[PDB]
Amino acid sequence: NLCPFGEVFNATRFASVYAWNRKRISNCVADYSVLYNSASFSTFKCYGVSPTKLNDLCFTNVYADSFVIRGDEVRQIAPGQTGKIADYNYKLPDDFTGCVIAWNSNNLDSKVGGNYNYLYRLFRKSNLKPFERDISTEIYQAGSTPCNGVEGFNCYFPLQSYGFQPTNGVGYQPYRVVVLSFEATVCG
Amino acid sequence: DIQLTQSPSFLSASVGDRVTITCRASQGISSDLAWYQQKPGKAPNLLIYAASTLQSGVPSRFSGSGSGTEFTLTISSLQPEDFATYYCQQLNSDLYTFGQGTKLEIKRTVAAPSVFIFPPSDEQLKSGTASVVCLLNNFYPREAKVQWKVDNALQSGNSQESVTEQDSKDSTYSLSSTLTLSKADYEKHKVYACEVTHQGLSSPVTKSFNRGE
Amino acid sequence: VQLVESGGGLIQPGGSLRLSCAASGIIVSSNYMTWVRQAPGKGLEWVSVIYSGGSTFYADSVKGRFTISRDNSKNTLYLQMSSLRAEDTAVYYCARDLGPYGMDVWGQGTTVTVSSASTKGPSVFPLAPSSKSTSGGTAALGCLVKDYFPEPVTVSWNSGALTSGVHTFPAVLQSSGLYSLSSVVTVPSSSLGTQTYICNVNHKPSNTKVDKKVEPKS
Repeated sequence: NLCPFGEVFNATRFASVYAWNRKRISNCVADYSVLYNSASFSTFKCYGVSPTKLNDLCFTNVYADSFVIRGDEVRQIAPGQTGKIADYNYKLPDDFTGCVIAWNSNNLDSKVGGNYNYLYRLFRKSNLKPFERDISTEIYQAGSTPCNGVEGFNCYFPLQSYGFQPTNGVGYQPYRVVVLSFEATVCG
Repeated sequence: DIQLTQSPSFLSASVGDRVTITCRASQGISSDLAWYQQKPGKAPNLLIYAASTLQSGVPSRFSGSGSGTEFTLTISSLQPEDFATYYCQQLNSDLYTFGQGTKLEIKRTVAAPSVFIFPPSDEQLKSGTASVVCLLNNFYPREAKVQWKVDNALQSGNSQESVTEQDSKDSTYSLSSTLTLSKADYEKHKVYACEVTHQGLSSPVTKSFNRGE
Repeated sequence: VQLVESGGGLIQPGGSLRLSCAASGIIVSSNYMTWVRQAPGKGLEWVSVIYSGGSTFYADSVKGRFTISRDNSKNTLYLQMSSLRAEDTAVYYCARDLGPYGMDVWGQGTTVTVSSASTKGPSVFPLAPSSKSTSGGTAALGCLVKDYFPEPVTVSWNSGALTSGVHTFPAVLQSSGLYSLSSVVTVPSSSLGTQTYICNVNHKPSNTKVDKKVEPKS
């Protein structure tokens, strides 16, 4: 059978970056050339192997991670990067061996007056391990006083809301990202 | 990076008036804009975040509004302590882009300056340099140009100006321009003019002196 | 809840300095901490940040020269300044960044002056009243406080007896890295023949006090 990229890339709604959705892909044949010969991606870079030469290759399992971030933040989706997304939302390992795919989704994810469904983790005590997924909504203690589940000065809700409006600058507009990690049941 | 241009760099008004400061973005930051107020000799203070949200503690006469590219700060009833400099700032920016800043001043009626000039003292001539000082006393507004003329040759280098803060009593400005030459240069000319143009002055007022008197 | 800043003064062009930001009520270990600088009249410039995870980002005018550090024990924030140049002469602030909520807590600033230096006393010259500075029975006279360093200079007239109509102008930095300022006073021209006008100049960095009398030159 063919691998279910259709339900990942053409999905109706994507997840918030802090709760990035992961799909495991196994026991199928995957044509990667139909993805790279679409030309409808603003970013599609591979770390580890060329796309045209990974269609000639097999892997035990293939993971597909998807989320929505800012255009200015699609840099941080790469090995060895720093920033609010790479540090507190979605980290790739230094020895990453997959492909990062992103495209502009302003027409779908931004509405007049602001779209606020998509969130990101702004406050965190320490950096994420690679492929860690944090969903805790514990109030963040930014001072010397216990916060105690109630917000206020130095007591902040860790997840902040994106403000996607269609008038935003390109880099500030929503972008959908798909991260294909390779680690034998998937071939081409 | 986006470019924030803040509209009235200089703004003058009276106590009890309503003022509006504008901050325009180059490309559209939705509502991620913050306003600050810096009083002379103090650090900035956050007044408004998220375009319109009042920071806890800020009086109610302040209010922000905007979304996209054009934003404005409004002070409802200007008070004596509100005369300061105000900065708008992009939020969630990778480079923390601030604006140029808007200075708030006390309004006044036009007052032409009192022009005076000063030839260099003999003490300074013994040392080898020759400073020539021109004085603009108690004027309004701060806009005022001072052209030095040496033998009716307009001079552009060798000059430096310095204005005072607005007066607590008369609310007037005063600047001082210092033309500094060497003795070897000063002793090779005679007329040293100081031509001043200001709103109040109908004609440009010039205050000169010959070196041989 | 405050941020107290210290550790800044005269540094040669090329040397290094370390600023410190001692926090209170705020843990620099768990916030975004910010450093901004401000040169006279040239506004607010961001320098760098340290995340609550260690990530340090810099302004391309400080990259390679400024380094942010953090001491969890002493709850202090530091800024290491190296390969300093004259363009860094400004007031340096530490604030706390709350992302979309602003920069709410600010410090007081530490002044950092970078110059070829040579602390030097001024040369007070008189600005003599003449017909070129008389009009309407009011005359202009003053002192020129030239070629001094570092700031400040304090100028009074008749040891505080004369304050009305006095304007002490802000200093200006010359090409030679030395400062010059002037202080003037407007007096009735009748008083030129009776009152004794003496400007009182103090420069505590060089322990220079100069009393210079200003009389109209014949």
